[PDB]
Amino acid sequence: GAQVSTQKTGAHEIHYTNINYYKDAASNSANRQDFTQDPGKFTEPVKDIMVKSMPALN
Amino acid sequence: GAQVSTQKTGAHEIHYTNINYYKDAASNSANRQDFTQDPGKFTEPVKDIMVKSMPALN
Amino acid sequence: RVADTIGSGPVNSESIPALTAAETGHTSQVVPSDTMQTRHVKNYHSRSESTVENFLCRSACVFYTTYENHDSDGDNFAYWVINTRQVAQLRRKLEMFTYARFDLELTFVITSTQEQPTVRGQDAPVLTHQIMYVPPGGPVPTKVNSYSWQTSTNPSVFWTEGSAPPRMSVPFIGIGNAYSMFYDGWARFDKQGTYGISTLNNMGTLYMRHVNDGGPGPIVSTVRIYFKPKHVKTWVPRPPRLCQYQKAGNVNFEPTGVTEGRTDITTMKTT
Amino acid sequence: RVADTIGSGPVNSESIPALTAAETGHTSQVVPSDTMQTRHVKNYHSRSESTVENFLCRSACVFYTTYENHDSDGDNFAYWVINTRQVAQLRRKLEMFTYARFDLELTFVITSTQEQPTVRGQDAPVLTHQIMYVPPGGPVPTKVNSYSWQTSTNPSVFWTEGSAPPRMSVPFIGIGNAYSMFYDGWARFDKQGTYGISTLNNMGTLYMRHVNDGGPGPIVSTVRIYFKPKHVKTWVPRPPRLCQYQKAGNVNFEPTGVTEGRTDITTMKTT
Amino acid sequence: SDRVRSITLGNSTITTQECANVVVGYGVWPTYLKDEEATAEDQPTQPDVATCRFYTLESVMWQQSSPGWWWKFPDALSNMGLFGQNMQYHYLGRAGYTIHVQCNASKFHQGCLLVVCVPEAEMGCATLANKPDPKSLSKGEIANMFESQNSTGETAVQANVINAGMGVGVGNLTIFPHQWINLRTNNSATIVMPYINSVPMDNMFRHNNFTLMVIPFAPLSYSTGATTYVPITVTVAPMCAEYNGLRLAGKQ
Amino acid sequence: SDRVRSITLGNSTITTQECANVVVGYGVWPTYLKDEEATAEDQPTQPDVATCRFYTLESVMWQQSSPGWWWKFPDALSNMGLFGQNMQYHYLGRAGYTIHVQCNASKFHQGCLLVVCVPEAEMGCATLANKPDPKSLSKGEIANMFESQNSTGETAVQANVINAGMGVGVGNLTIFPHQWINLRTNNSATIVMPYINSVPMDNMFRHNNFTLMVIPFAPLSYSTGATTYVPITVTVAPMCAEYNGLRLAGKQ
Ligand SMILES: CCCCCCCCCCCCC/C=C/[C@@H](O)[C@H](N)CO
Ligand SMILES: CCCCCCCCCCCCC/C=C/[C@@H](O)[C@H](N)CO
Repeated sequence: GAQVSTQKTGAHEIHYTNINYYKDAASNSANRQDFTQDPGKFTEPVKDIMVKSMPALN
Repeated sequence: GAQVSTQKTGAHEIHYTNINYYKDAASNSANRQDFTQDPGKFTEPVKDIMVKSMPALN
Repeated sequence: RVADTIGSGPVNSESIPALTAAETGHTSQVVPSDTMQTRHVKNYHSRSESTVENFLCRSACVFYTTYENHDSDGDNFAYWVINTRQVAQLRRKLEMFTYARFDLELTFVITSTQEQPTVRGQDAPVLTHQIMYVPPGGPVPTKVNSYSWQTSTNPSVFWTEGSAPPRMSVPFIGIGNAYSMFYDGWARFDKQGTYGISTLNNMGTLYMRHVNDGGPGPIVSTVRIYFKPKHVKTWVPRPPRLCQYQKAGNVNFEPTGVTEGRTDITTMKTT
Repeated sequence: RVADTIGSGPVNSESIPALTAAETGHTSQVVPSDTMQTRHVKNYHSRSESTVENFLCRSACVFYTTYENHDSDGDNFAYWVINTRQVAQLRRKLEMFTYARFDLELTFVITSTQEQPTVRGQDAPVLTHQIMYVPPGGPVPTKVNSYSWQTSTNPSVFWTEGSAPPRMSVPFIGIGNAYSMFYDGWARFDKQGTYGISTLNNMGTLYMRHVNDGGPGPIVSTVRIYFKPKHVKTWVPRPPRLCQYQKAGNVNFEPTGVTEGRTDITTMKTT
Repeated sequence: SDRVRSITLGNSTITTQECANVVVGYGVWPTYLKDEEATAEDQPTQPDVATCRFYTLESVMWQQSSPGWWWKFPDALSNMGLFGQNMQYHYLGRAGYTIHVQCNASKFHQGCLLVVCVPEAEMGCATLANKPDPKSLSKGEIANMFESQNSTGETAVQANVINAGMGVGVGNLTIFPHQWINLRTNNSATIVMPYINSVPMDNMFRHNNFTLMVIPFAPLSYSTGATTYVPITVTVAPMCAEYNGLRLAGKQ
Repeated sequence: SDRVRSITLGNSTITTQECANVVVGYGVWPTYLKDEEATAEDQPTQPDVATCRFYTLESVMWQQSSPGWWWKFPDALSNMGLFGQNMQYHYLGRAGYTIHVQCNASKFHQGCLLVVCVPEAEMGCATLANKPDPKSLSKGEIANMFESQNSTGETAVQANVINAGMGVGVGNLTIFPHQWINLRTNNSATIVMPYINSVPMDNMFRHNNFTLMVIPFAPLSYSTGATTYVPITVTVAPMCAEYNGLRLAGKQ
């Protein structure tokens, strides 16, 4: 059960391969490839949206 | 995801096998098999071609 | 990956992007294109290295202590009650978040040194150490040869000198749904007693010793302990620690200035 | 692979291959067949070994320094501000190109030696070293036991003696689109200040030390640093360095003759 | 036909009666910066015809003892009309150039010049422990000169021609884009240089980019009676010049 | 919404909190010269973002006795960055402008300015047998001022406001593109002026084209305590500027 992922390659111009050998998920290597991103939680917690090109205070 | 390439064999008379084990392309071995070659950049940068059998200065 | 800057040109509208009301507690989502003529740029920059995991996922010394081959009873063995607050570096990083959940990769760097009352023909066989983890409640050792070192249940590592840093992985062993880096509360319902982060701290103790018994010449060994969070999840970000740390068990601080100063609000001379 | 020499015979034409005009700044593409009777030769010679990658891709010492087990405060630890210009060999190779882009494979050879005030019963446990890389701006160590050695974020290697050269790979960490080997410009817009390649040089500093604290007898360790470019791309080739090097931070040279001389333009005696 | 030539840029035309070809950069022809290669986000100015035209620098006289001359670009053009004005008002800029070196003699005259454009020509100081000074490096539109003996100076450029001021064999300057002006056949050299640098754009005051070097490998020579005044003129045209980061003007 | 406003030209943005509309020329919006309307044959330079941006002139203070001020365009911009540099190097040029006059007061303050752009504002001399001098006509980016009594001067402009320096009823300046800044409602005026002239292009030094006039018809007034320092700032942006006839720089 080998897993083939993608290496960090760079941008203006390849895969790896991993097999887990231990019975415990804690033994696994790092999740260095998780790129989820949601600023909205902290940057726009306002209940009434807020459009940019609009008069902020009506 | 094993990659099979060709060894430097010699000419007047075979494959390898590589698996990358690291998440970063920088960890990979050398690109010792890249044989691109273009002298034209330095040997003939002249705008008007230049044929060999011809009178260089017309 | 980051955003491309989309080309924009002249404007003459009644849409006012630059003007907002920060009172709302909302950060403006303005970009260059909104206030100037922009050219198009295909941006390839990635935010790979600021991911919480890559930020915390590098081994960091959290402590070290020493013990001696021979010399008797304090000296003989050492112990440490596990906690991540005795070091500035790591502690400040974890503390950029209120709660966190993660696995750990422990690595130990163990080194030995000779002490002065030397002796002749001193030729010591290689040293093997034992580190034992004693979960809260387990019978703790009282001298280098207490019965508890038989570890029928506590986990321990036996490692010999010269052979590469022993290492293990430990799961999220917390009893809550996350490790709390802050706790504005007390341990007792009557508020008497301890207050603060220490009320939560109960992760056990590490115990180390030499295995080969004391030889002629005295030797001192130091055990450096490394923590590396893995499989990290972090909630409720907070301001980075400003004031230096004073105590390991609380947030006590000496008031300190918000920044370094400069001569006037007009000085371009970077400090 | 190289070109076959195609067989050719007698000629009596008004096509003149041998006559050109080098003024054009164009190198003639003549081959034997154009000026003599050639036989056919199937050439199997390959140019595999002159590929830029195979040329640069061999580990080369770029520096070395020393530090001591005991002795206090300069001696105790060492540091090196990374640069590839303090050695003749590598420096001249990279310098055959104006710009280059590549990854690196660092290998360290660390060796230790005993110093004379010996002591009796000297029997030292194996030594473990620590090398720490401090990116520009990071708090730098001031003595063998400064807080910065806890490396919660800077990368470091801990290596024990007798166990095979520690090694790592580092990406193209440049901030431009390539590393510049030359820079005919200044660091400041007013041209006051530094001039030349050093204006670009800001790759951080390496710091090394012993981990096991100082024992009776003094020991000195030397750290040799090896660089091996990998995944190489190189632009704008230039003439190889003629004059020997004088300084690490610039191209300063003592004028020197174009070649060795001989007695007359007629001497076949190879020097 | 084809030794003759005509080049029009802006409101300026150059004609040649006896050239070779036109050497082009490293085969690359100049072009504006692409969105995929760009990093500075502001909309660039691309004046065009007002800036990408032929500027004729000061002439220089070739004598039988001249070791050679050199000019640094963009520096040499920092005072030429609008190209220079744009350099002042902008933090960043980039451009390519068509360089046309002129030198007519007679049929009875002889000599041969190497005309090279050396990208990134960091130069050495005459005295090892110092750095040359701005003016020893570039006198603007005024050529600096190489010397036929070790230069001495406490802050001068080590200008002995044989090492081209760079510590290399002057005879190998050939891997750089060049042409020769062998009076016997030529009378001009035309070299188009694309923008070469390790960054998409750069400040035009603190970085020089490439240096034009004119070096006689066979000395001017002639019999008495023949005219002894043989000037070498240099006309250059920026190509595809764009600037970014407009603000007030100057260096600093 | 709609009294608020944002205008971006080049690397400059203007925002307004309380405007009227934006008055546009004679309904014409500025545009480059068409091949059918052109006569000068050389290819024009159309720098763009480097020249068509907002230049902010010197401010002026409105006092309860100020009769008015005036500035002449292109003159007022002859020293502003690249717009000015292009004016120098070129025989011909043409452009339109977005003029934004600023003046905030308080709610307790009162007053009302006429902001007009008078195309071709030939002015009369104070002394009938002379012609005013260049400086009485235009002090560059520095406003000239009208007076509330007959000006005397041997070479001065007859600046008594009531005839707007032109021999007409100041109250009829209204057939020219204008807006008012009645502090009670406004705080700025924005006027876009297309290029108006009897020729497709013209020299920018010897001809003025249009004059901006700011004239208070109801004087600044306020009760003691209220701030007495009420500046009037003028920010202008050339639009669709093209130049032709490049040569060396200067007037003459
Ligand atoms: C054989 C060796 C076994 C070693 C086992 C070590 C287990 C301890 C893991 C501790 C992870 C603790 C990180 C800190 C959490 C605290 O900040 C919070 N106060 C708890 O809520
Ligand atoms: C744990 C050890 C980590 C060690 C990290 C070392 C990072 C440094 C890599 C440097 C590659 C530099 C090669 C030289 C480039 C220079 O020539 C140019 N002046 C830069 O433009």
